[PDB]
Amino acid sequence: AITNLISKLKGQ
Amino acid sequence: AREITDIKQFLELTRRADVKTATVKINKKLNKAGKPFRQTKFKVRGSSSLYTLVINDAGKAKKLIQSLPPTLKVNRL
Amino acid sequence: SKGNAFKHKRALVEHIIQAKADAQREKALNEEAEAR
Amino acid sequence: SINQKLALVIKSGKYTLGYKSTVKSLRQGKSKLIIIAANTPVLRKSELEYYAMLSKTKVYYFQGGNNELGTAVGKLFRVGVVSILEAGDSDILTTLA
Amino acid sequence: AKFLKAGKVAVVVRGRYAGKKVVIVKPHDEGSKSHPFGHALVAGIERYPLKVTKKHGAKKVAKRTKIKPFIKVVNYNHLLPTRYTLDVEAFKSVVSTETFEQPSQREEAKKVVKKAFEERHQAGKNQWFFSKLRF
Amino acid sequence: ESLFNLKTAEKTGILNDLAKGKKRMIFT
Amino acid sequence: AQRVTFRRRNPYNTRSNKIKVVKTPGGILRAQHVKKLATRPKCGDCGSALQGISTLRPRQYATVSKTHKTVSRAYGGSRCANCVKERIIRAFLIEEQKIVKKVVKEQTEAAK
Amino acid sequence: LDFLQMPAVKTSACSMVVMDEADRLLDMSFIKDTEKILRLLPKQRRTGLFSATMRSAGSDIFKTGLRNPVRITVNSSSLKLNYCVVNPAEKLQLLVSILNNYKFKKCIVYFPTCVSVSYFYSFIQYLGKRNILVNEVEIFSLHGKLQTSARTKTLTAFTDSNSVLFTTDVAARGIDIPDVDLVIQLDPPTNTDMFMHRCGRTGRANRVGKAITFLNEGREEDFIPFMQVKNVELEELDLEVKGITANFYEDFRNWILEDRDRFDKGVKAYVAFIKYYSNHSATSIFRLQSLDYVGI
Amino acid sequence: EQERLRKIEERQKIRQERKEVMEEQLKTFKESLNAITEIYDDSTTVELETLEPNDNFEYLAQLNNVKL
RNA sequence: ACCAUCGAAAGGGAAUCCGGUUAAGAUUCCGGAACCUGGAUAUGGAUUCUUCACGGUAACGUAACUGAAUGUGGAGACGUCGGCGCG
Ligand SMILES: [Zn+2]
Repeated sequence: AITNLISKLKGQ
Repeated sequence: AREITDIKQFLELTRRADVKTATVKINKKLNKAGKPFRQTKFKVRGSSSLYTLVINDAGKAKKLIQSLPPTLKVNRL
Repeated sequence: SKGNAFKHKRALVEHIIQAKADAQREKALNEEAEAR
Repeated sequence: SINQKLALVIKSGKYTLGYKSTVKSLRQGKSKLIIIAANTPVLRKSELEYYAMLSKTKVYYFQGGNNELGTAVGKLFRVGVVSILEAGDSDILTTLA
Repeated sequence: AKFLKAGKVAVVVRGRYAGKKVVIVKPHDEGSKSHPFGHALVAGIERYPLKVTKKHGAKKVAKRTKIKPFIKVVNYNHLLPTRYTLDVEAFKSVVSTETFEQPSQREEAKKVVKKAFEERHQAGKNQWFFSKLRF
Repeated sequence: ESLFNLKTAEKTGILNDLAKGKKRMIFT
Repeated sequence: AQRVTFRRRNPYNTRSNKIKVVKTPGGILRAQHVKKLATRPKCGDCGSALQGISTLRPRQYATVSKTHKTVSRAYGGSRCANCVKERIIRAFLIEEQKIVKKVVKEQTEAAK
Repeated sequence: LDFLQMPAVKTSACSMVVMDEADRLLDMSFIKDTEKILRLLPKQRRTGLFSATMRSAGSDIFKTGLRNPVRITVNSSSLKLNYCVVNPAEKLQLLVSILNNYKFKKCIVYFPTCVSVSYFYSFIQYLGKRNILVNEVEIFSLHGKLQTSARTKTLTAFTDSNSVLFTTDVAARGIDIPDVDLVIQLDPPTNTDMFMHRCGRTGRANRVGKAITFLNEGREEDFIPFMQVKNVELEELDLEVKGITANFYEDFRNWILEDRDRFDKGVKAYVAFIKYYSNHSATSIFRLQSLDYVGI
Repeated sequence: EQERLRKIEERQKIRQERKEVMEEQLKTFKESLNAITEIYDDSTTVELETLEPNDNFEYLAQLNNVKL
């Protein structure tokens, strides 16, 4: 199951 | 002008209704082995082209000459 | 050779063989000089 | 930074640089993340996006051109897309980046 | 995930059948001795059926609905996989590696694929697969 | 006439459905 | 050491009339006018010479078969292979993006 | 390399390469083959280089293709390092005077070339036929140009009672024969890095083992300080040349006169040694001009 | 001597023009873009130092540092 | 949907060569040999169950291998200079 494919940093 | 390697094709050419004359030309020329030999060119012109058959074998040339139609004019050289 | 370093084939061959000898020798060069 | 994680992956993990290698790894399903530079052509970028959508592979858009991405990888030639087969000693996959 | 599996609909981008729609029957991810690359056996449409309007006569309607198939071994690099799928159950046992070594088996496989495709089109299913791509 | 975009593919909120090939449309 | 000149009406060094020198079976040097060379057909998208298509004069194409001036692929004889592949990929991706946009729109006016 | 070059073998799944004696495999001779071997294999892998003299291959380790490397150095009188300065024409005699007098279980005698190994093995066997040396000594020869099966059989016979081995630099590095007491280097090696290996077969667990070396009396003043700079101390040993009152060279000469094959082997070995001395590092220490050609 | 001088200042002008146009091209493309030692119980120590096979990282870092 | 026609024997352009021949004619005549364009038609072959053919992963190959309106692409069709390679 996928809801998002585009990634990003978490701690910013 | 065209060259043909087929003997029966040449005979078929000489057998058509509109055939005038066939030319038999003899050339004394040497081969790569250095021994000279006799090469025979049989030339007949079809509708718009002149077909030439080159034979480097004497016996085959004799057989083809004997196989030519008896009502066909043949130019020797 | 593009930079006119070698003037003919003999120079190229000599440079090749001299480079081979110097590559053979530099490793012991250092201790060779230190010992003396 | 983000370049440090990429360098760690290059040094310790498993990766493929280039469009053909990335597409091959996506076809084999051996990819975990694809980093795409901003300099990539629109047709190849869209094809990579569609392939990642088909194969359910995470996509990260590098903030720079192909030569900045190449320098981040540590290479002196431009790279337009990178595929991370195995993170290895790094943590780029865990941090969602 | 792996998406180049049986039943996946793809578009051919290279070769005589470029731009034609095929469905994958048996994917070979390691390649064979004769095809040392990642390839797939596919069955595709060479001649799409023509659109039918109510003016068309019964004899004509039969002519326009005909489908010409083809079966090919295609390199993965020469395919563009889509997100759509199509059942290959009717003809999965005829398109194998040996079929492309035997012309008679190739002919029989083409016949079977033709029958299956015509039945599926006449049933009204997979209207996107039997639709020409405009490029 | 724009090419496929993953941002728009995520804006619909259905990526599993699109990967499965659910919404099939024919134009013109 | 035998000098030859034009054999036609034009006496000037124009691109139309160009001369080669050949030795005839009579043992003499003679002039011969050379025709303009043919140009390879070019792709209509990128302008590169088409592969597998004969290079002839414009009127010499009407006297050869279709297999000597076409390629069995789609757009064969008009566009090269890479351009056709790009066309296919672009068309498919455009249609997919159209589908995605339509779905997003159906969602966004589904609110009211 | 021959195996990997065959098309039936695929190298794509390899993920681990280990090079033992990596300083020797990156040597000038081996670098041509190892470059190809690593060229065939995938670059993304884990490499382990292991060598007892890994520092010498200084910048050539990066030729292997290290990705995320960590150099590791491990450091700790176990064995004796001696040398004798004698005239070359007596050298073999001195060897005999060591074999029948010293106390050992296994003695490894190193020779420069393979033809020398065979030639001197045959001559020493002939001497032992005449009972020149009287001891319970079994003498073997093992050089690297033999067939592989013969080499394996000879090595397993020597490893298995007092034995002397005439071997080239094949056995110098790596292999461990237990109960080896004495190591003799009839000549110093062509490269000094291998010297520490040749005398390194002994001293396991600080066992009482001795290494001996022979010098040519001409430029012997340069080899000892050269080893000293490399942190190796060679204590001079004085050994009397026993039994050479008369006829040793005469005995050798009249034994050569029996078969012309012996003459051919001797001359071939001498010429091979001259070529071997030509390819010598530390040119100042080992000079061709100062070489005692008549003595050799 | 005067000729050699005027030549070298001409070289200076040319190099400055080329450098300026290169920097402007880069600027306008930018907008279009968007030893440990460990001791064991046997008194034997092991020295562990990390190595850098890819020297390009240091070179790029130093270029960035001098640009800063 | 869009305007007649004129304007180049140096621009664009379908196709012929050798030998011989006169007092004076030649890529024009004679002998031999060959191409171009247009037209009507006949025969063989292909169009493989009866209805517009196949092969190769691919670049592409073929003795053929239907194609209206409509919309495009190529050749025609294109500045000057320098050295290098080949006939
Ligand atoms: Zn093109």
